Amino acid sequence: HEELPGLDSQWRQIENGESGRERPLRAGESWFLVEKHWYKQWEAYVQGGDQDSSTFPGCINNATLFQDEINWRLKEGLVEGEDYVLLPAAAWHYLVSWYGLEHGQPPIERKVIELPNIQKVEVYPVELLLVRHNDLGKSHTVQFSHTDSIGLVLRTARERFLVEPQEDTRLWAKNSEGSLDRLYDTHITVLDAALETGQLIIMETRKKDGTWPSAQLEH
Amino acid sequence: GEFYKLKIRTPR
Repeated sequence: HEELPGLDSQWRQIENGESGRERPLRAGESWFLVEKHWYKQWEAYVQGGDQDSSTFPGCINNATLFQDEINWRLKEGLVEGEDYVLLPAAAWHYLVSWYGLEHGQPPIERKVIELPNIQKVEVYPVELLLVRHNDLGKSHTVQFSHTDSIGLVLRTARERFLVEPQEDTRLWAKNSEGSLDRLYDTHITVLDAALETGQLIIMETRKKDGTWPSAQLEH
Repeated sequence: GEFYKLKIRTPR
């Protein structure tokens, strides 16, 4: 924990367009969520003209962003500029150096992704439940980005279920009506396929006689 | 057996 810079120095370091809050979003970079009340208190302090002021914000504490302090899952539905402010890694690490981070609490680090016309911090990636067709209850939950391909989902299901190289496998998604949609195209993304957290993704394996299990299902 | 009871939504 480094000596606190002067107020104007902190403002510039944390806000500037090179290394601070105004830095453009670039795919792959890390950004961190800061609970908005803390950041506004820091802003009032550094704009307040009194380095000794009681408006000093104290340790960063993102407690209100988490569902609980057991698994530290982010609350759903958080809104940038209302619940939290985004800072790039350099600015987050400076703020932690200066003010500290609440003891025992993990940072909230998220990555920029590239969408067709925009870059965005992916605050909420997609957790998919991967299962074999023969046992829909034995799942492995795996996090994927919205920009990952369906092919990566399938390769991941094959790895997690120890599918052998010569076995043939293909994916299905269980939809909200309770039926199955075939994921024919491995080149499209998780976003293109409209997959959602908690969704069941079924890896079907071709039988050794060359027929597929799904031939037996009502179409 | 659950998979075999599920319906396949024919694509458009």
